[PDB]
Amino acid sequence: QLIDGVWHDFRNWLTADGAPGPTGTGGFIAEKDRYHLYVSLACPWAHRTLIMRKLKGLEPFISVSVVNPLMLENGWTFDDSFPGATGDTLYQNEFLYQLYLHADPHYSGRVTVPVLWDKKNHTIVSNESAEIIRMFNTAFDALGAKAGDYYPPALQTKIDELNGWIYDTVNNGVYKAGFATSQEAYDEAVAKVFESLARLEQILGQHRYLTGNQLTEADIRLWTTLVRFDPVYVTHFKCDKHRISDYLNLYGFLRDIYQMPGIAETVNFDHIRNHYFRSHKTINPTGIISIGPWQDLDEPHGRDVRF
Amino acid sequence: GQLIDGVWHAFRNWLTADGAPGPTGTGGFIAEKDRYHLYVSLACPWAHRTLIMRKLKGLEPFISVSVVNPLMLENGWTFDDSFPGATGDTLYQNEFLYQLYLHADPHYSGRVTVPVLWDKKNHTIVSNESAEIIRMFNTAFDALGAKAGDYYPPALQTKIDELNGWIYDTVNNGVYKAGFATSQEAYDEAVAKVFESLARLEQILGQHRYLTGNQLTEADIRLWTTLVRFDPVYVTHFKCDKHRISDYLNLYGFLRDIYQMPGIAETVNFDHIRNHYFRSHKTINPTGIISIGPWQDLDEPHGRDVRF
Ligand SMILES: N[C@@H](CCC(=O)N[C@@H](CS)C(=O)NCC(=O)O)C(=O)O
Ligand SMILES: N[C@@H](CCC(=O)N[C@@H](CS)C(=O)NCC(=O)O)C(=O)O
Repeated sequence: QLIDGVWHDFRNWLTADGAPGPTGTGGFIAEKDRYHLYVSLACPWAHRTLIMRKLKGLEPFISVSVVNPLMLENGWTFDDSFPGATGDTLYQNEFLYQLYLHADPHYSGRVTVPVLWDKKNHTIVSNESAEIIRMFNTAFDALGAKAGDYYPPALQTKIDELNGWIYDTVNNGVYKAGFATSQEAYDEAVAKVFESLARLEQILGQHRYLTGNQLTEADIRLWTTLVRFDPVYVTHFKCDKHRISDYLNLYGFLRDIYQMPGIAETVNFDHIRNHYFRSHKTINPTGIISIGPWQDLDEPHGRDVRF
Repeated sequence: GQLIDGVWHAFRNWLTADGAPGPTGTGGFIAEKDRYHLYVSLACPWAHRTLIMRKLKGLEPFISVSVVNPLMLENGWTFDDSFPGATGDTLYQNEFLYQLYLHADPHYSGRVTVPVLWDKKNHTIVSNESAEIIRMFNTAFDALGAKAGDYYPPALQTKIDELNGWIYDTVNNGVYKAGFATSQEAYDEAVAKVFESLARLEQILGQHRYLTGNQLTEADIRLWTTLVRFDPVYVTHFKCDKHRISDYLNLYGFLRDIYQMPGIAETVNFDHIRNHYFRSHKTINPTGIISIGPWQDLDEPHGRDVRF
């Protein structure tokens, strides 16, 4: 935590014309060589932002820094000793909270990934992943982004509806199971996880993706939890009733997005498993990383022909 | 913890058909009714072997049982009886299992373990080595009406010993070595050996019904007590999570085959087992939360009685 500007223990919109979005300030016009993502490869929220960058072909426009997977007493850090942890490749800060202080040195609240950072004004555009992926969706189209709209008007209300119960019962739902303070809270969170997986399995037996045969952001947001579920949540958070590999549709959906060009390289299981097992000392005091459930995400899925 | 000079912070006699000594300890523990008692936890795979052998060999009329409480906390095993199927000390109403050890030796130094084979006549411990208790049970009551059955018959002894040796090292104890590992390197080497032994067992149990052939032996029993705990506990709690027993055709068939033999299911209590491991092992599982647990159904028919 950061309390009135020191360490104990941002809702602007990037926009095609530079007009402010529906919250925050304006002056964040889309353009090359200006904007930067600070992420962990471990964090499913930050991961959404990396997936949207690959699908929208934003590599030439958005540079990236990867914080160390080990999130200790200092929160996220720029220690660069772990492969694919890059350091702060902008200012070579040492701690993520530094970028936050630089933007607002009386800042009160959490120091989270991802952060969308403006290299021109040295400040933070956003640290809301749900909104960063909406920017990436359209803000660079005129500049040459790849075609695709992952939040198109006709699906927005279905999308928002999905995002709401997936966030609560699945994205966040695993954390509620894993960090439950009591048996009773654990039972209730984990039951909800699995009751939602069952509902998802049925949806994904009707068509390719959650809303039908188009890929949307609701898919992406589900997917970054799914891809972490067998390697971490099953054992580490004790969501162990079934593995994603036991569901015909969820596992096919897992593999279908995994195998989209560019997506696999966004997935670093070393960061993922080191982060969760070694960082959560209140649930895993030993810091031992489990060998982890067997799976093979490269096996053909057939969901492209089936649907 | 453990007992040091009689203070809370090794028994190797043999019960025999004629009261002669076994290869260790002293003599005088002749088989007979109303003399011998087991103290067990329903959670403990080593204590479970002695419950299974008691059923297979029909020893209920000879051996009475107390079940300690599944929660092993600051006092070691206790006779708190607030848990269903925990019985208290149905002989002396002690408080703690360690009191039984102190009675046998009032300045005892060592661990206080289940199972204990206890002699009601002389108020002492016959044995607290499960591997030897099952061999006593196997033959010592045979002239008194034990059901026919030899689970360590002369012709199979070398094969059974060779199996027990690696099974014990890499699977019965191997899951403990993984779950209690102190470093990543030691966890890695232990969990690797668990799954390597499971792959080899899966190949064995694809050739015939049981480990040595078509006959059940004590090597099967000893394996089985670890297998029956593997999906409910070891997979998550000890991080032995690469594969579940339910993913292996032959191990899962063999797990169900023994489960479904008359008398065996009543020896299995998943409440004790899950409560014991998740709730007692604070160094591994500080919160004491019991995971919902990997899905399985041990009642499904197995086919192994005809397949081979
Ligand atoms: N709403 C934020 C959530 C991001 C978030 O919660 N990130 C976690 C990663 S799991 C984090 O950086 N936590 C650091 C902390 O809380 O100290 C988003 O959507 O981006
Ligand atoms: N070799 C003994 C060991 C039995 C054993 O280690 N039992 C564990 C039960 S899982 C125990 O009572 N542990 C208590 C302790 O070590 O403090 C046997 O085969 O019976």
